[PDB]
Amino acid sequence: GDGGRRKKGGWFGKHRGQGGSNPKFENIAEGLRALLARSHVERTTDEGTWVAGVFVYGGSKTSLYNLRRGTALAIPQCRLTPLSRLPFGMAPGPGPQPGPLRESIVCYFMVFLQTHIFAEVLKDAIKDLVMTKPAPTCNIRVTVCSFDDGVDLPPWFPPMVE
Amino acid sequence: PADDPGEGPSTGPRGQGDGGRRKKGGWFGKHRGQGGSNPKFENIAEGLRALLARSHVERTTDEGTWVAGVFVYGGSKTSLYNLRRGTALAIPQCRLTPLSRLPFGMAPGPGPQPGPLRESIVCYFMVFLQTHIFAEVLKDAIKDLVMTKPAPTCNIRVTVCSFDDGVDLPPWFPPM
Amino acid sequence: PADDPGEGPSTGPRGQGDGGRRKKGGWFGKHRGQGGSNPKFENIAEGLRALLARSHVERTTDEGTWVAGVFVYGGSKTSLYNLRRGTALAIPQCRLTPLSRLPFGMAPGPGPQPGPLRESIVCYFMVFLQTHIFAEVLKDAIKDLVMTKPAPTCNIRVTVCSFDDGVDLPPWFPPM
Amino acid sequence: QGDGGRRKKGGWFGKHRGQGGSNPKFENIAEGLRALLARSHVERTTDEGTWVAGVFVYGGSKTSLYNLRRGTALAIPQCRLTPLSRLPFGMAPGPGPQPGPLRESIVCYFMVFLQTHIFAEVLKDAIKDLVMTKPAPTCNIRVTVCSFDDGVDLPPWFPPM
DNA sequence: TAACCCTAATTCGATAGCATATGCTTCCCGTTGGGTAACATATGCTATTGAATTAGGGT
DNA sequence: ACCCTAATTCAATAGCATATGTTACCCAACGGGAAGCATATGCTATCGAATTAGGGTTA
Repeated sequence: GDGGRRKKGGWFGKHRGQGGSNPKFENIAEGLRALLARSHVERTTDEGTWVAGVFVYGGSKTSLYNLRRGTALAIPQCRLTPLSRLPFGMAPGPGPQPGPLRESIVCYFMVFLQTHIFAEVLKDAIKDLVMTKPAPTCNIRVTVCSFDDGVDLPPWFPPMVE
Repeated sequence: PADDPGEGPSTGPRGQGDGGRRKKGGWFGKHRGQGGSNPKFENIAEGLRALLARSHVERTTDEGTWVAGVFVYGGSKTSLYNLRRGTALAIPQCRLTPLSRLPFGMAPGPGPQPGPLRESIVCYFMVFLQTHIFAEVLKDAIKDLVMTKPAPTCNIRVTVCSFDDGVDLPPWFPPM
Repeated sequence: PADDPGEGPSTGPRGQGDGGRRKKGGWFGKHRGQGGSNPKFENIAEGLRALLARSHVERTTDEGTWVAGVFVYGGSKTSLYNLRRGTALAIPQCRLTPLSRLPFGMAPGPGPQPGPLRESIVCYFMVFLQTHIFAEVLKDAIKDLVMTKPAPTCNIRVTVCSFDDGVDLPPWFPPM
Repeated sequence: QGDGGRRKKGGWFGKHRGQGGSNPKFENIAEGLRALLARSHVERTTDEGTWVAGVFVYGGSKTSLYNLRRGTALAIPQCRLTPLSRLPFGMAPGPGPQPGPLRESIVCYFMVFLQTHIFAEVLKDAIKDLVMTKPAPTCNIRVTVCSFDDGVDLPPWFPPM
């Protein structure tokens, strides 16, 4: 089972985005934190503009979700996107090409970082931990997404809670 | 005859019939990644391709690698979805992703910032483009059309995306 | 009511409408050069203003010479008149010539060429501006706007006009 | 009485816009314009068949403007003429607010479409000389060369029948 | 001797009627678009969990 | 030399939730049409009043 070793699931609240540090995610975050410690760089820009992004992709949803949870704990000064699936690539050699809407089962998640320098550092760290993983986690891949305009993440989220 | 056609022992807007039998969810067969070219979508596609014609550019790359892309965001889920469908019809040589929600941006001022895992209601959409030059042209066309369109559509914002090593989309398999 | 005057006129839901009465016909209190803001023209003006906003430029000059000009020809008289009225609302610092008819162009082949006095049905209106800088932006806005329009509006063609001497419009001293 | 007791044209002549004949008076005006334009010989319309040049005319009086237009047509059939129209009002002088863009004016105007800018300039100079020599409101007539960067595409269609 | 009439010629105004176009206004009806009830289709979140794999490690 | 025994780390593994895909209709806005009205050209005629000389005095 799960929560009770017998329930094997249920409604535990924790709505999408309500992630919490757990031994597994904390360990992943700890490893990523050590890799981030490798390079000393700022995370929050003065203008606080998310002009850089860490596009994680490939691997497996189980590996990606754990990496995403760990990345959040490892980097409090950043933003993460819910796992999404890449669209189909191209038909091999000759044959009918897939439609633009056509998407593959491959999952992915991009990490919004206001600074490009730290975005590069995070991408390197993610690769290091992903490579270290001997499980089907090394399959995970990441690419830098440089937003020239700079993705305008909603700079709200006030102390709305009473 | 989903409650709509004239007369009939049902419908509603035209003819007799109390109705109640209208757009009843039952799965339209088409799965995620495959959708029909709706007249509105192709109509939007016509405007997009018209603005694309304003700046004729290559629509594909010899490598075929989607190393370039564009980021669509803001506006509204319905508007973003309609734009995505129209973009697919207007730009056949592109790869589109299902609409997703952006994370919450930095909290205003020194106020406690949102966790690096929060999910803002803002929805975003990605367009993979092998040709970077076409990416800016497409974004400019989207901006011009969105600007000419009403405020809700005008709310939609688009910015070109650059992948450092590109995105290795999985090789598509032609169905048996 | 005022919008629907008559039991069965061409005004209103047309309920119990035998035909039409005091609907669109009638002599309004208006004259050439005398016009009022119209929501249709207002919406057109709003789009033009947004396109002009893309490149904010000088719209008036110290000399105020109407050396700058534009040639809005083609499309349909209805579309041309609507665009002209909207341009007036969008651009206060401008002068709109009454809609006129272009003459026929060279007759293709050796076919008898049309006379200079010969005038084609094609209608066109010219806009006077104090600075050409705004003229080009205005023309670009009009062209971009008509392109989005699937109506004959897209058929309308606009080319900036240049007056070396600069048309000397009569000073508006008459009022008071 | 269209010639006779009153001897003053009255009724429907059966003529239509563009049906301008070689009126001897207009032909004399055309003769003057012809002599003036004859001084500077230049192709009126090139093989491109593109009306990129224009000869905006205005000022003076509708009678003077129409007479000049009729003469211009007889003098130059290659060019294309436009029906007389009313210019819009100009900037309001003094602190008084300027008039609306729609606001027009009594001043009438007509532009001469030409494929050659050089000939368009020659036509302006010739018209100006004729306007100057005529001390009537014809002298009040004002003319300017309205060049078209793109080149107005006057419907290049053969007049059928 | 030039400077006068004068007195009609003159030629462009300044008139004389028709019947296309235009300008402002008004109803309107396609028209484009967002938007929403309803199957299927994705992941967030927790938790076990089990397992193939990574060793273990001194007998 | 390899035997249980960790073990382990994270995928997988459920039940919850939520968020998106692909389509049917409803109501949305907006701009080209249209109709009637002064409103004004084209063309041509004829016709007016300055011109525009014509000329013939006289000294």
